[PDB]
Amino acid sequence: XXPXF
Amino acid sequence: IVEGSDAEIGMSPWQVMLFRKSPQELLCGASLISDRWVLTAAHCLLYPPWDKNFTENDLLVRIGKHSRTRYEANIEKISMLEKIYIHPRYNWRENLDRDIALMKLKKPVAFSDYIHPVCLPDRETAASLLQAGYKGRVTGWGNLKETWTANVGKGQPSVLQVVNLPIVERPVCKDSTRIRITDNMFCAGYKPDEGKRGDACEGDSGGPFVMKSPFNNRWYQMGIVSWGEGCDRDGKYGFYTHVFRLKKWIQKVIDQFGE
Amino acid sequence: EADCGLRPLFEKKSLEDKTERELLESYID
Ligand code: NA
Repeated sequence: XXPXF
Repeated sequence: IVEGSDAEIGMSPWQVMLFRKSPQELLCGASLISDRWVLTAAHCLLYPPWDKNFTENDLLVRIGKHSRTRYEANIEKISMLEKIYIHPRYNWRENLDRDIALMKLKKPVAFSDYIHPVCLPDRETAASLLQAGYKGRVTGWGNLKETWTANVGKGQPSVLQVVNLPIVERPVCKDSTRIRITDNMFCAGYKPDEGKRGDACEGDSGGPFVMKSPFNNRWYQMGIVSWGEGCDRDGKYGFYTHVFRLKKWIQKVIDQFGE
Repeated sequence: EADCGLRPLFEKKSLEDKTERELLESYID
């Protein structure tokens, strides 16, 4: 999903 | 989409691409549920930590596309959005509960062999298909891999990607992450050593998770690509907005605002 | 429900896509 969640 | 394959032509005619107008940029996936309504994830429109915060004037959608990088003359359609609607109880400041949004097109889009709406589940469909082990299908133009190396980037496919994944038992979904999971979400993906792999990834957010009803042969949109921790990691799963559980709100919007 | 979920190039033509059978089979496994 969103980068580094 | 990680470990997926190219979509066949007209395989997912409800597929919609959500773009920011200027600077022009592909933001998320979405789906067509009628000639004037598009379904997507709330975090695609409102989510500061991911540079997301847009109203209808900041966006547009492209419908009927197969290839990201080629203009498909006489097939693809483009449309402005009259208005956007986010679930009133959408929770971004924690786990993205009720991660759903609707977008009304400024004009109805014409259906064709490549543009056609997906069905929304009713209680019977939800009760009979949302079972652990049953497979759904996720589609999008998101990244091909979570990571990059000096020579291979995360990868952006030109052709729409598709992967089939099994719904996972809720306790397994819960134990796989420290993030809290609500009844407004479900998870899917293969367990380690089931062998197969596959997952949605960065850029697939907002796209559909569909299931083909063996009862009436229609495709139903059971979920929306919502969140994950990285992509396709062993022991991790993709999370999806539980569409049927938010059906009351969806109906309200369509009934209260048109088309 | 109108004509939702029936694809013009597949269901409407009695054609199956390459992987839907895997979905159908999973309602047994
Ligand atoms: Na996984």
